[PDB]
Amino acid sequence: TIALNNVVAVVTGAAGGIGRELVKAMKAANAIVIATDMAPSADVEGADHYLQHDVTSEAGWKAVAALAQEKYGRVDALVHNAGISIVTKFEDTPLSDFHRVNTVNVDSIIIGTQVLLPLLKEGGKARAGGASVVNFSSVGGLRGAAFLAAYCTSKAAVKMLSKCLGAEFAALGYNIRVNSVHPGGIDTPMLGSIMDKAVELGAAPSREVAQAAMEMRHPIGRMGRPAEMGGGVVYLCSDAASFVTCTEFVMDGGFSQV
Amino acid sequence: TIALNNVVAVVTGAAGGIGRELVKAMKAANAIVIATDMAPSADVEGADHYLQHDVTSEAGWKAVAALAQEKYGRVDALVHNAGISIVTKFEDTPLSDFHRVNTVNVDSIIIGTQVLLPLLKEGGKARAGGASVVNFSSVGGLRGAAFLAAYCTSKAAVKMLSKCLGAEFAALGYNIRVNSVHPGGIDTPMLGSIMDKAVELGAAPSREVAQAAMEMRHPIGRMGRPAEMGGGVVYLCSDAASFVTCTEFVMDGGFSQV
Amino acid sequence: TIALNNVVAVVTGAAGGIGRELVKAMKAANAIVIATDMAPSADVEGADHYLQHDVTSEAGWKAVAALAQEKYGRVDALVHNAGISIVTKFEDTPLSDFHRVNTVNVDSIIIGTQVLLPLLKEGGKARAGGASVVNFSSVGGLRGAAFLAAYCTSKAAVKMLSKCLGAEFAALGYNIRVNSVHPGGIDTPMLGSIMDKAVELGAAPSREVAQAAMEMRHPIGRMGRPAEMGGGVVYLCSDAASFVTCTEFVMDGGFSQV
Amino acid sequence: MTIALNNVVAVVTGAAGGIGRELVKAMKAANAIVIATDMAPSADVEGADHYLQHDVTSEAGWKAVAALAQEKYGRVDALVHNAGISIVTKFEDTPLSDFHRVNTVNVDSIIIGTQVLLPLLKEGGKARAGGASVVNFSSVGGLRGAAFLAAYCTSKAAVKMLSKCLGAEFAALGYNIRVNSVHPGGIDTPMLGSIMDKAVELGAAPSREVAQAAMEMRHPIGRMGRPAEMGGGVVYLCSDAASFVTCTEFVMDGGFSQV
Amino acid sequence: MTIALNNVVAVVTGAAGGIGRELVKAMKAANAIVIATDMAPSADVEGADHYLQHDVTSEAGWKAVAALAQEKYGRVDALVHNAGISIVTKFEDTPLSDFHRVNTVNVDSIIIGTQVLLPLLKEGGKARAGGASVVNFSSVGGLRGAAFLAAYCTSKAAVKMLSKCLGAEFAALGYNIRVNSVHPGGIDTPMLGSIMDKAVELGAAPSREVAQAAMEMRHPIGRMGRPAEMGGGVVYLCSDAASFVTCTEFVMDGGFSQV
Amino acid sequence: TIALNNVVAVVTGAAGGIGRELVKAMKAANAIVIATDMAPSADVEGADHYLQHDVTSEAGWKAVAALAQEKYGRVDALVHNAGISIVTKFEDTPLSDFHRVNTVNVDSIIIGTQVLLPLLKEGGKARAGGASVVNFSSVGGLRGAAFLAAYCTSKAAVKMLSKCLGAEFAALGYNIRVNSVHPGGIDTPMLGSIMDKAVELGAAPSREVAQAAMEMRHPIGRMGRPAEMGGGVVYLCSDAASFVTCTEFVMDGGFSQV
Ligand SMILES: NC(=O)c1ccc[n+]([C@@H]2O[C@H](COP(=O)([O-])OP(=O)(O)OC[C@H]3O[C@@H](n4cnc5c(N)ncnc54)[C@H](O)[C@@H]3O)[C@@H](O)[C@H]2O)c1
Ligand SMILES: NC(=O)c1ccc[n+]([C@@H]2O[C@H](COP(=O)([O-])OP(=O)(O)OC[C@H]3O[C@@H](n4cnc5c(N)ncnc54)[C@H](O)[C@@H]3O)[C@@H](O)[C@H]2O)c1
Ligand SMILES: NC(=O)c1ccc[n+]([C@@H]2O[C@H](COP(=O)([O-])OP(=O)(O)OC[C@H]3O[C@@H](n4cnc5c(N)ncnc54)[C@H](O)[C@@H]3O)[C@@H](O)[C@H]2O)c1
Ligand SMILES: NC(=O)c1ccc[n+]([C@@H]2O[C@H](COP(=O)([O-])OP(=O)(O)OC[C@H]3O[C@@H](n4cnc5c(N)ncnc54)[C@H](O)[C@@H]3O)[C@@H](O)[C@H]2O)c1
Ligand SMILES: NC(=O)c1ccc[n+]([C@@H]2O[C@H](COP(=O)([O-])OP(=O)(O)OC[C@H]3O[C@@H](n4cnc5c(N)ncnc54)[C@H](O)[C@@H]3O)[C@@H](O)[C@H]2O)c1
Ligand SMILES: NC(=O)c1ccc[n+]([C@@H]2O[C@H](COP(=O)([O-])OP(=O)(O)OC[C@H]3O[C@@H](n4cnc5c(N)ncnc54)[C@H](O)[C@@H]3O)[C@@H](O)[C@H]2O)c1
Repeated sequence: TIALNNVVAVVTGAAGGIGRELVKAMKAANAIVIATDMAPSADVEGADHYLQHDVTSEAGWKAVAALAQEKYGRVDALVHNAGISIVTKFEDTPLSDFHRVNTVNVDSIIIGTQVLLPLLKEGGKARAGGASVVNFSSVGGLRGAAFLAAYCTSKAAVKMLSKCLGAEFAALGYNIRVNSVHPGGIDTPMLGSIMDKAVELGAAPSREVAQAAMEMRHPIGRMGRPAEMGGGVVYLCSDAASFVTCTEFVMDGGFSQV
Repeated sequence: TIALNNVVAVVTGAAGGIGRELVKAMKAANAIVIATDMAPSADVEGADHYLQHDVTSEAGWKAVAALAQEKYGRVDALVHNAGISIVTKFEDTPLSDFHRVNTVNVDSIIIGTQVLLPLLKEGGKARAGGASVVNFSSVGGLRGAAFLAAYCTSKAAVKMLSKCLGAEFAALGYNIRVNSVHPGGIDTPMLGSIMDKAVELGAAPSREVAQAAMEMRHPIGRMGRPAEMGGGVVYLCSDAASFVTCTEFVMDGGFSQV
Repeated sequence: TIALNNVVAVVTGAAGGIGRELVKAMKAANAIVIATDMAPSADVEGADHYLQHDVTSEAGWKAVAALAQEKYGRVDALVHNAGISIVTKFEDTPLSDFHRVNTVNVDSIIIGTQVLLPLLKEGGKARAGGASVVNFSSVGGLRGAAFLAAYCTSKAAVKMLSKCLGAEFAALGYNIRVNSVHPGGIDTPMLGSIMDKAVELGAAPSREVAQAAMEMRHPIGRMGRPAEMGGGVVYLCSDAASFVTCTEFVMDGGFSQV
Repeated sequence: MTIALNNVVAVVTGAAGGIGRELVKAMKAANAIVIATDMAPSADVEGADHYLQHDVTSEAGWKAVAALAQEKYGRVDALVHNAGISIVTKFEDTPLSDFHRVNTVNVDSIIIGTQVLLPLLKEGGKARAGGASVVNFSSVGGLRGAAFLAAYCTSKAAVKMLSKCLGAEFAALGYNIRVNSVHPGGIDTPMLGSIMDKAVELGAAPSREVAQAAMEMRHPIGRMGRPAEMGGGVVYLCSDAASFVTCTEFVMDGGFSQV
Repeated sequence: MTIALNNVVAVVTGAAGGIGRELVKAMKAANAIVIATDMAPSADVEGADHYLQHDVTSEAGWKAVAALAQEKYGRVDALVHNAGISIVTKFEDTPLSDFHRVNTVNVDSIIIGTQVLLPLLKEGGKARAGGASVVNFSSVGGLRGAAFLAAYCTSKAAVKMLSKCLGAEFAALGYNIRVNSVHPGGIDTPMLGSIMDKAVELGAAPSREVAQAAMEMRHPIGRMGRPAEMGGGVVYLCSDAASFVTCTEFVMDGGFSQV
Repeated sequence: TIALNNVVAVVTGAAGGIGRELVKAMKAANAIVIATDMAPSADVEGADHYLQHDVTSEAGWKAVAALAQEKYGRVDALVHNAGISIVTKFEDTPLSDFHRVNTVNVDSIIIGTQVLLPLLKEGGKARAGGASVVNFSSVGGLRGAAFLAAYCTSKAAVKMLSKCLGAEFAALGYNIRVNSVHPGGIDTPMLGSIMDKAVELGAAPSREVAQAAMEMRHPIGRMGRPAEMGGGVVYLCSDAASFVTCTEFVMDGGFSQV
């Protein structure tokens, strides 16, 4: 069946709403989890290790690589879950706001995957199914939205980078699977901020009309819970997903398909 | 834990290449499996029941509903895996060949889902995550191909029917998730026949050049194995996929994404 | 530039809301237009010929082929614009309602293209850019919707048949381009009926709430006008579109992309 | 001609390139007034009413384009972001600065240029019921990934999504500005030439002849596109005939993305 | 489809000669990739994608052809053995070494060349359902004897029979390689010119005008052929349209052999 | 290339296995095709005209001449493809069976060529390469066979008549090329009947042993397909064959040469 026995996993943004549930779900499937986030310390349920880690910092990633190299000699699963959102009027958005969103959401994947590539190649030799890189995109990487230009653009970049790396790592014989995950509206502080900033921009009349509109756009009729992201990430990280690479893995309550 | 504890599952085309692996995988996750196919009897490893079942027959589906109703009182998971393929020159394809492919690949889902809907509504009350309907489409439902007009058209119909039923069942409050599965080239008798018929048509120079070309179109660089379909179907049927409806679930080695 | 000089065009459903505007637009670009519909006679502005034509009838299509063969010796452009819609509850929809929608929307393209294929091959020799087959799909062929299972399934079939025929006709050297057109909500009797039947079904509270909801789902903020379909069809039929085949040509005010 | 650009003031970037020259010819043939821009200090661009030296990465360069359009016409009806670059690289040997260089030319060009020309595009939006038209050059590479094209493909997917967001935002704010992405397949230009050669040097393809034949066969139509085959599509998107077309992926790829 | 050589990698020997130049033009016009070879260190062969210096009697020369085809394309779809010589002699004054010289160019060329290119032709056999195509230049002289042409006629009959044997053998071994012989009549080239002049010097003919008229009258069509009239036949044999043609005598002789 | 631009072509036995493929191939090379056979009507793809035509009837040939004269003023290509076979014991074959085979296979060419000669002379003026007469002989016109005395004798007569007419038309300055075509075993109803009658005669043990024996006599190792006759006939009819007259054009998979 679907398990992560003898899987050494790195999860970024691990102290966030989705991140904490990914760590719990992956531990429950018997993974060894290195959890990382911006805080100098955190109590992340299911983590075997916590590291302070700015995903924009090559030095931060080298510290993750050093701990994994010393303690395990490989990385089997890399979950790029760290990200930010802004809600802005395009004409009032300086180029530096696009660049800040790009640095956290996309450069994180480029720097992190380059630094951990030797360790992922070892993951590729440890399991016939391959090492697994899971990149957090969004339904915002599939469908546009007014006032989300910077966020949506970065999440479409994440999606396409996933396809290119899946194809490249397979062509070079590294046995590393790369997939993008596309959550719908998930009940976390990030969705909260986006909704509030939508109201202050005057995109929505009130926070109640905004919430009801967003809920109704999902065919399933509600926001997702962070725990509903866990199974999908466990599946992609497992040998059960040995024929899954370059894929858009959608967990959006039907949002993108209507 | 991605599991199918207390899940009553119906799997059609269960004696086929993928079907046998679906039954094994679902039993291994603790499902009760009603396996069905065209043969009057079959030894399907992991099946609790086997029924002779032509998926084009309303009477055949009523016999499946009667056994499930009598023995369990619900259906938690319905896997529409039965399907056929033809390879033909469009101009030499009579309308009756399109209709034959449509009857097995699409009408099966319409008739079967209508007949089992009362039992799926009971599945919807038995699990918070919902009853799960899994429709076998294809990468051929996403991307066209010369000489596969009848097959590809039917698999695109399967894909869109999945989106419509997911949205409709959610709007009516039935708590039934509906998803389409899109396998790439999977090593089964069906792929074998398609490749041989492609050679006889003169679409491919030889069966060796056809095989190498098809393998190279997959970024992962090979055909899939039937067992590689099992985990994905178990995930979609489980409560772990409670936020997954109307979705294209792709298991294609990256075929569709390059 | 974009023109249809010396283009012999067949347009089905030519007496409908979009059809009449397609005939006007194509005449204005200097096409010779054979207009066809169900009525025994019609005054279709811009038509050089009108034929009574049931697109579900092989005999009806042979009569179109005979007139084109006798008067011009080729067909340069074939616009499959004839189509119907129903709005229904899936569980109350007999298989015969799916079949009726399939026969008009899909079998029309299969029968018509097979019957006109010799004449389209002559179109393929008359213009370097190729003969052009334009199939009317829908945003309903791209995105699912509650209560539109029969319609959406048929329009996804139209879309995929277009991809397969584009690829097949190119592989066989016929120089015939095939593309699908995907209108959003266009202000015609068909959209009118769908909205009214949605009210009678109880899918929408009132015809005013339905209209406002459908308008708001389009980023552009309104229904399309039938005339807004004309330029796109003229483009696809012209030599300006010589590198366009197998394509989804979307005219939906942004509907599918948010 | 019934699809036309009468009284359309058009800005076309990368106008001296393979596709750009054909866009200018096609748009002039549909009666547009064309401001052509590229990196060269001077160029003879057939159909251009004006040529400006213009680095699309420069806010100051864009302000000079805005000043000429403002002074001579008082509006911009059509903005074609056609300037772009490609690189072909091994991901693990690609410094972050190479991703940033590709992003700056292919994406920041659209952000800076559209911000600077927004007042003039708003005037375009008042001049035609159909709206001002912004046409962003993405790629089939913005729809489908490819080994060794990580930096290029990522930038072209960003272009595609930015197009959808701006189409939706400009409509929500009532500016009457249509925004669409164009997705060419393999078009016979120096850019496709360089990509194929660099693919050989990287050892992605055995020879330049096997690479060319493989790329041609991936297109159902069975050949590369010619630059002229991009012209009609861009004319259509810029015209009032496309008044119901915004946020759209406009594909001119010989069927590449659909098989 | 029709008769075409799309994605056909073709080797043509004696490509700088009268017939050879027309074969290269005709095969390029049908969209073949043509590797042209002849004795000159360089030549301007219209329609050739590559020219190689190549003595068809040299195993090393053939290995250089195989290396270029292997490196650039990975297969050979069509091999046209067009290189040949003629002599006109009195049998009793013809040393064994003159027979051997004609045999080496006209026959050993086909044996050495086909053996060296066989791995590449097997790949041609996998690339097309119709098969790789080997086209051997025989002659009406390989069908009908003639006074004073003993060395030439003997070599051209050997070419004809080798073609039948290789067609049958390659089919029995499952290689999917078609082999056919081509039998031109009198074609207006330097070779026909020399044969006629040497016939006069030998005292076979009174004058070059009486020789020409006699040879023309032997052809029912009433004239010599033009080199361009060989092109279509070779294109046909090299194409998938000839998928049921192997071991065959393909005659282009104005009726010479049939009266 | 090799093409039939502005070529007016008459093809007899055009509704048969090879004949239908000849018409398709010749239309694909841009010929104007007058297709003829014994049925009062037929749908022959690529035919510009169909005529009911018994090739043994001078009156039937005059009707072909009248249509060509009225509509085009010339014939550029004449394909004598109509023929029959019998399989018999010589000693049980009455003289009238030899005469019936001679009338269809040989007298057809004599009558047809005499009646169309004025129109063929005009074709000789219309193209430098000449009018082209293509006579269907057989490998049976080159090599004898037990039980095929009547058929083989007629096909050798066809072959020699071709040589004589090629030489005579050139001597008289008409610019009309005449060639014989020699198919091997081609997969058509005619080969089917010959094989079955070979079994009934007791020439072969079974229809499977007969088929395998006949296939093995062809060096290429199989029967030909009717489509494999097309390119050869197009070549002979084209200006590319301007130096080809009196010739045996063999399409026999090597049958005659081992
Ligand atoms: N919540 C949703 O509706 C939703 C929808 C689509 C996609 N996503 C994606 O899911 C992922 C997780 O989002 P979430 O809802 O859990 O949000 P969250 O903000 O709750 O968690 C994100 C975490 O990322 C961390 N982080 C931010 N910048 C960092 C940096 N430079 N270095 C290291 N860590 C950094 C934050 O500290 C935070 O703990 C993100 O990539 C987000 O874009 C979420
Ligand atoms: N194998 C591939 O490469 C591939 C690719 C994409 C899609 N698929 C789909 O996956 C599913 C399983 O395919 P597979 O590869 O195992 O093929 P398979 O032929 O091995 O199995 C299909 C089964 O369907 C059964 N079946 C056919 N018609 C039926 C009918 N009328 N009633 C009941 N049963 C019927 C057959 O008996 C067979 O057991 C199919 O829907 C197929 O189209 C497979
Ligand atoms: N109007 C929209 O909102 C919308 C949206 C998506 C796509 N479309 C598609 O665009 C096309 C044009 O639709 P419209 O809006 O003009 O609808 P319409 O009903 O105004 O026109 C459709 C025409 O089809 C004809 N028709 C129906 N069945 C026929 C048959 N069997 N044989 C021949 N003619 C037949 C009708 O007589 C009518 O003239 C259709 O294919 C439709 O599905 C329209
Ligand atoms: N040719 C293809 O196959 C292909 C495929 C898909 C997409 N595209 C896209 O189409 C567009 C046209 O490309 P092309 O094929 O004509 O290539 P090209 O290189 O011939 O033209 C691109 C032009 O952009 C200009 N340019 C580059 N950087 C610039 C800068 N900083 N400031 C101003 N001008 C700058 C160059 O000077 C050049 O003239 C590009 O966006 C390209 O990415 C091309
Ligand atoms: N011209 C005729 O009447 C006639 C008749 C029947 C057969 N053919 C045959 O057609 C073919 C072409 O003849 P053509 O008339 O064009 O003659 P040609 O002399 O014009 O050309 C023959 C070519 O072969 C080349 N060649 C000779 N020895 C060679 C060697 N050792 N290695 C490589 N190249 C070598 C010559 O340099 C020349 O370019 C020959 O095989 C000839 O025998 C010609
Ligand atoms: N098929 C083989 O194996 C083979 C081998 C050698 C040569 N051939 C020759 O090829 C040609 C085509 O044969 P096929 O295999 O297509 O057979 P076929 O029987 O399918 O076609 C022959 C056609 O000739 C027509 N015909 C017969 N008598 C006629 C008459 N009196 N007037 C007009 N039409 C008449 C028939 O109606 C038929 O349509 C014939 O000349 C045949 O002898 C066939």
